[PDB]
Amino acid sequence: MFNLKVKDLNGSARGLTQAFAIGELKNQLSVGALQLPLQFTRTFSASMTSELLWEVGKGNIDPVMYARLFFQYAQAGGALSVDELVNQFTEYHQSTACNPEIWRKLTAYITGSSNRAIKADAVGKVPPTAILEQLRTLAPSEHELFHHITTDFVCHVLSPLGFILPDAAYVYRVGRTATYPNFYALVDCVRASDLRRMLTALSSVDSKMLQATFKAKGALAPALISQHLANAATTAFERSRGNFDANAVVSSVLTILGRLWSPSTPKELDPSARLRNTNGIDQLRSNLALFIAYQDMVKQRGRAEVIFSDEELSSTIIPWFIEAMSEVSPFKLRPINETTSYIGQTSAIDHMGQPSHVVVYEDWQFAKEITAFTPVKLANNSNQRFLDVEPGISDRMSATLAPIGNTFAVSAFVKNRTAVYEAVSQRGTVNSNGAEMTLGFPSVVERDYALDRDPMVAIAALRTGIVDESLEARASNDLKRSMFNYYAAVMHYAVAHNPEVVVSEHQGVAAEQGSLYLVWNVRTELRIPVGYNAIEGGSIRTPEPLEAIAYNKPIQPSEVLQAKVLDLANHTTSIHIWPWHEASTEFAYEDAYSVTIRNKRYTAEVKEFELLGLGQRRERVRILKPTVAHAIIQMWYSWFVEDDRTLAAARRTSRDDAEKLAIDGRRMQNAVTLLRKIEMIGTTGIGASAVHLAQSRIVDQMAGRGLIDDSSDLHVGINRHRIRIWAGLAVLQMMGLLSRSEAEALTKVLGDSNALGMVVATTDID
Amino acid sequence: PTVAHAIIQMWYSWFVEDDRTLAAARRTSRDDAEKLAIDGRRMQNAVTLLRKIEMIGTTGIGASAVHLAQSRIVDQMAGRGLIDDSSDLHVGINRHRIRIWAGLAVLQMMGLLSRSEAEALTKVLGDSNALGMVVATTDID
Amino acid sequence: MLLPVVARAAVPAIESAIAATPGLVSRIAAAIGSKVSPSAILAAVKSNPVVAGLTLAQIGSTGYDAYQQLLENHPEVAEMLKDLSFKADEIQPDFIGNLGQYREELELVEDAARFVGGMSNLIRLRQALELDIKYYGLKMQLNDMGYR
Amino acid sequence: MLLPVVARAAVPAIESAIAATPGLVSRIAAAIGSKVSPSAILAAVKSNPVVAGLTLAQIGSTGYDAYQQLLENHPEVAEMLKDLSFKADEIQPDFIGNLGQYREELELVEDAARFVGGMSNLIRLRQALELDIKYYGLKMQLNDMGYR
Amino acid sequence: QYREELELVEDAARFVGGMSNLIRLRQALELDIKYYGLKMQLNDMGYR
Amino acid sequence: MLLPVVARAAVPAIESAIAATPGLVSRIAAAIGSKVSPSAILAAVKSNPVVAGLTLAQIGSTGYDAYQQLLENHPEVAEMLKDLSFKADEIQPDFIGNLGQYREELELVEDAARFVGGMSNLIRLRQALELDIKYYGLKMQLNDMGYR
Amino acid sequence: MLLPVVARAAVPAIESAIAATPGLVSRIAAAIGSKVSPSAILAAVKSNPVVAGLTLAQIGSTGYDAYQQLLENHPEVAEMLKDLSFKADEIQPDFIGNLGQYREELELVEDAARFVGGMSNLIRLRQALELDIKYYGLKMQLNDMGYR
Amino acid sequence: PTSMKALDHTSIASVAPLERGSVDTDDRNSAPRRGANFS
Repeated sequence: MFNLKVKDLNGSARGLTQAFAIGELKNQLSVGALQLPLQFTRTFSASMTSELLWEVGKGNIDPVMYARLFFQYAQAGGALSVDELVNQFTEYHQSTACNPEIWRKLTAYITGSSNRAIKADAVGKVPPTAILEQLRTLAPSEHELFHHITTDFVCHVLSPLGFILPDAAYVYRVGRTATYPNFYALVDCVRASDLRRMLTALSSVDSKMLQATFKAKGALAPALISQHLANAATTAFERSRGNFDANAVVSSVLTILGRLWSPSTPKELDPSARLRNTNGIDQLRSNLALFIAYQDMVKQRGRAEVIFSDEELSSTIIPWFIEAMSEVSPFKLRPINETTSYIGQTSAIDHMGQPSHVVVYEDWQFAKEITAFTPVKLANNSNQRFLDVEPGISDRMSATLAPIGNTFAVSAFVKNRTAVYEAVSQRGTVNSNGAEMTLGFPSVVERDYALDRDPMVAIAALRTGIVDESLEARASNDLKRSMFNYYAAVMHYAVAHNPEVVVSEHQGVAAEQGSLYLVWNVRTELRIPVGYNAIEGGSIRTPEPLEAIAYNKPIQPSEVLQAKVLDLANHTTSIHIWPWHEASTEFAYEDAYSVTIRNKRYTAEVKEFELLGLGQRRERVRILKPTVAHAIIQMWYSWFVEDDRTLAAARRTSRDDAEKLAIDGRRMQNAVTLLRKIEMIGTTGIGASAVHLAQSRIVDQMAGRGLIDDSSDLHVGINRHRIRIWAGLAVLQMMGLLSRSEAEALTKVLGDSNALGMVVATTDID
Repeated sequence: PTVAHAIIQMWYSWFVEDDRTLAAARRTSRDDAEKLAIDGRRMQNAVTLLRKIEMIGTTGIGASAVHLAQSRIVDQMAGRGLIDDSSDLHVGINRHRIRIWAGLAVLQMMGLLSRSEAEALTKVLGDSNALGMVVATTDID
Repeated sequence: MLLPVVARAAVPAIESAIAATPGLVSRIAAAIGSKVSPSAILAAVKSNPVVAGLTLAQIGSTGYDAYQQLLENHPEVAEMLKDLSFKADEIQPDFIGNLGQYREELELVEDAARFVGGMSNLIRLRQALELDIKYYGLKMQLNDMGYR
Repeated sequence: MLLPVVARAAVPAIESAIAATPGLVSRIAAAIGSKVSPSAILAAVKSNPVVAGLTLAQIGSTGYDAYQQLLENHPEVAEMLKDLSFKADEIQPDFIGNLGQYREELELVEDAARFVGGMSNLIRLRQALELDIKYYGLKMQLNDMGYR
Repeated sequence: QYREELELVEDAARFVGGMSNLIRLRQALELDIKYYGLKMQLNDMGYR
Repeated sequence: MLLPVVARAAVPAIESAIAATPGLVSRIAAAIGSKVSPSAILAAVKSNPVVAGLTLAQIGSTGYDAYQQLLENHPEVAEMLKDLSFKADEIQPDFIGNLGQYREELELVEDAARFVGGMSNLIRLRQALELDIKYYGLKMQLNDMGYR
Repeated sequence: MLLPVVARAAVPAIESAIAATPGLVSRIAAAIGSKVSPSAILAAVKSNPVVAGLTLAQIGSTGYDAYQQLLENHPEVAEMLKDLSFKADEIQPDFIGNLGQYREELELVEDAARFVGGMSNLIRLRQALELDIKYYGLKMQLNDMGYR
Repeated sequence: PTSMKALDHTSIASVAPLERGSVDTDDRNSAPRRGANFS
């Protein structure tokens, strides 16, 4: 839940406004003053995937992914950039490959034989982690991630011969990918083209010949190995040498685009008639993801320069820049319509036409799986520890959570919201303000739980636009990188549904020599503007991507957004080296169901280990967090209390008979759909076993005092409908899904509406 | 079965005689390219050894020593009042440690070796550090 | 360099402090490590934000205002500013042992907390009980009138 | 009742304290709420362990020994006894604010801790650096002789 | 004359992390001992 | 919580040292960082074992007994306690160079060791030769009688 | 490290003896090679059991039971301590020296005998080391000329 | 009794995590979180 006043966009949300992206902190942004027509038909979207555990120890090299490890190690690792990293990799690669000894000394170790041939039978086995231990001393580095890449190289040429133990295994987690390129994500993905051409040379060494000459002859010296490695590692050193600075490949090729978009480009520097006609610029001219990248470029550098020869050289840059991105990468070009598919919109209309509130939401497919691991140290004061997945705890919850899944789907939240604004609104126009725009982004709040951050700094990042410094850099680096996704994800949306876009050039405050911002042509067919613009001509031209949303008609999301859980189960043996205590929630719970029977109070305590079938309380196990599940429920809570608040706010000032009865018509109808939902959770596997026990602690507490039995014609039912409801919270409480505070207010809402009173009123006949 | 005690007594004689010479032959060389041929030879034995013993452990006499070794500790522990065992006795080390000790028992519970000879045969796996650098077990069911 | 918005307000604040007393001029010259001449440091302030911050730490009297506003102007200097400016807080000899006695006590509160709810609730509930008795009577009476 | 193993030591311990001074007899009679006569409280001690504990809290001089031994053979009373005997530890007026200044500081240690390892490691590593230089020379020399 | 010296810092820098970190880490060590005791004690009370 | 088995011995041991001289009370208050009052530190000892250990390091005269018994029932603190209590052993200026001369010599022993067997054997064999001659005669004579 | 169980056995034993007479400092420095001060020798005992066992046997009034306690509690020190302490029994004029005293010695010879070879071989080897150094050089020179 | 001593002193092959953290969490116990009141 994030609310903004679309009339004053500057103040309410500056993160999503365009005025911020191109460097206007001050309120002013130019009108539709000067313009050039354009159509964006393509975009660069990250492939749809989220982090997965990948294991580095085994002999294979999968160049695409090791590349991905560099992204994470350097970028999110706190280091400067993957660019500086890769450079320090090829100084490292030059060190070993071009050096004749370092390939002898560690083939003396693995083969055992310094000066003489080794037979075919007498071939020992040396575990992979071994040779790594020594290579550390030979070719020392400050980045362990290099030693792993060389280690499993020699493992690859020696694997057929069998000089090494297969059994050992080891594991890391690759990171999540931003869906749209930040400026630097271009620079990175260009260097990562070098790197991928590096590794594809190492990876592809068969050494079949060395396998043939070993078999027939029966023996070979280290002089055959230690050359045949040194031939491989210097084939890779070729392929690294002589590639262009990514930093100056892109910096230019985003400028010479930026000059053929902007209408005002001085003729003194005009991209020439040849490069405008270059093969491929045509396509890159119409591409969006670059544009919002360009806007970033100038936001930071403030300027641009073309170092490369304006003609002869810059026409071999582009065909090299295209081949970098176009090739399979995290970023793959797609028709623009598709990348926004999951966003959806709905609005609350006045009688005339214009919006009162208008909601924008990300659809979701609720994640119905959950896993629970127990961490196991290798030795005292060693951080290697590797977890054991425990089934039978997890089978419970995932068969418990699967019933929850069906009933919370996001579309049913907004389908509910607009049903509120129908009832609460008066009959009269809204001139008073632009229609406020509420936007659910469960992805925002989601990222706060896995990163463990106060939801208030995340929101307040979008509002004011600046990130708080008080937090440590690991968060801000994933915060800003996030806050840029939403910005981008907005404009892909706005553009997708208003194909007419027009590129101006901002120069009012003369902040930068080159600047760009779109302005949309949307045809409103409305009388009065929301936001502020002159609404002249039967179409409005609005620089802000948000306003240009508001004038859309309802849109139904065509594609469910997909969360997917991190997978521990597959590799059990491999030792986890990534910290897993960030993604782990402790699992413990206590609660008491209190009821009053014939003027006394009977309280049944209950513990979580009982609920699960465990007989004893085991401390170690830790539930791996259900973020996306806690994301949605968090949304659905805040929109529920928000609704139920706004009504009881109108319900006081209604001053009508016909309308007032329509509010209480709504609340009651709301709260007993609330409850029939929670009662539906009570029948679940944890819900069951919570009930069966709670009644049983209450019985044996009444043993001492003989008192008369109930009718249970409806009493069994009345008591039953109550005990289930308390199961409904207990299951939500014990998993992370609902915090204890909001669980209380959610009782209080269901409490005063006397929902339960009305639920039973359908089970009697009069 | 003296023919069996003969062989395994021999093997332990020669095997220890190796590592006495290598560490003797290493410190003589006083040259780097060679020292890594030797330091590759010591290690390359001490895994081939550590696998023989463990593969011995898998034998049913082997297994029955394992199962019983843990089982008595689990049940000894549950009384002490903490179950953290199940996770910990299967680990990178203590699954090897008990695996070996079951492999050296079966040799000792037979005539095949003398309890002082196994005690030294352990000390070879101590220094060669072959143990810590494997971190991977094979089960022969 | 230095952004102009910071400059219109920031430059005169320092200059005022300089004109107030010379004794500060020598101090800032030592801390920032700049030429002792008042014209020199004023040339440095404009050049780097990090430098501008350390100066405003040296003079807190008149200068505190701009400093906070500088936080807004540059995220980076403040981020690398918190580290460069630091002083070890003198610890009292008694303190750590004196804290050892409250181990027994705080664990008592947190037993009471969990029961009631968030700490905020318990602070309320504590007052409700400590509250005068008449109020319980008052509330009962409003319910007697059919108000609730 | 009271287990003999305890009672054997407990009874004469109390009786000794009584014979030492009468002033305690009146105190324990007040706390336990028993008849002031020394024969009465001694009859109560045998009857209930909870009572036996409160007495041994009133006299800590000679009595501390048995009390612990009572605590061993009775883990049951341990919880209950801990509650009945309690005193609010007087808090220093300066304390809570005085702690507020270390917020900046402790967060600095925990940044250094995580990097190194467990807090135990960092305490070691700190010493290693603070350690005299010669030692680095010493260790280098043993490696020169081929010792490891 | 500082050629010898700065190259020493940058060896220490790369190891630790960004220069900002090393400036912190330097303070952590220079810091008084009691603080190490203080932090240990809060962990003794079960505060993380 | 400090285990009673220890605490039984520990508490009076400390209290005895306090009663012996006041000069220690101020010392332990400084090291542990606790309120100087003898009642305060005694309240801290009971609370934490780690604290209890540091106290017993400050007083080694009468206290060494309990300390070891504390160490037994608490292997946990053993690591942590060993770190918090440490003193750099003063090294002699001559030492490391003085050791350099024995490089030649020790390598000579280890040549003799490997030949004979474990170091234990060589220490024996050395004595056998150093041993008086008559004994060789004695042993020969018992074999002359038939004894082996 | 020295086992804590045996630690409380040895430390009062060696200390009481040191305070009983200063003359015992002659034993510690002779064999063990501990530093001259009474405080440092104590640290050596705590450090190593072998060192400790040689502290217990040397001071014999109160020590024997304590020494035998160390043995069992840390059984690896058995072979070491029994060997590193050996005292030649001189000679008995009478024919029947027997195993009365000389038992330990005639055992000692046989080990040495076993290793080298037949009893004769050792006595031979005994002499070869007793021979003046020159004779070695002689044998080498007569080898140099090509005689063997 | 058999001696496993020698085999006991070992080191584990070290490695460095990509993203440091989660270090002091090795041993801790958080005591349970209560549910809300009910009515």
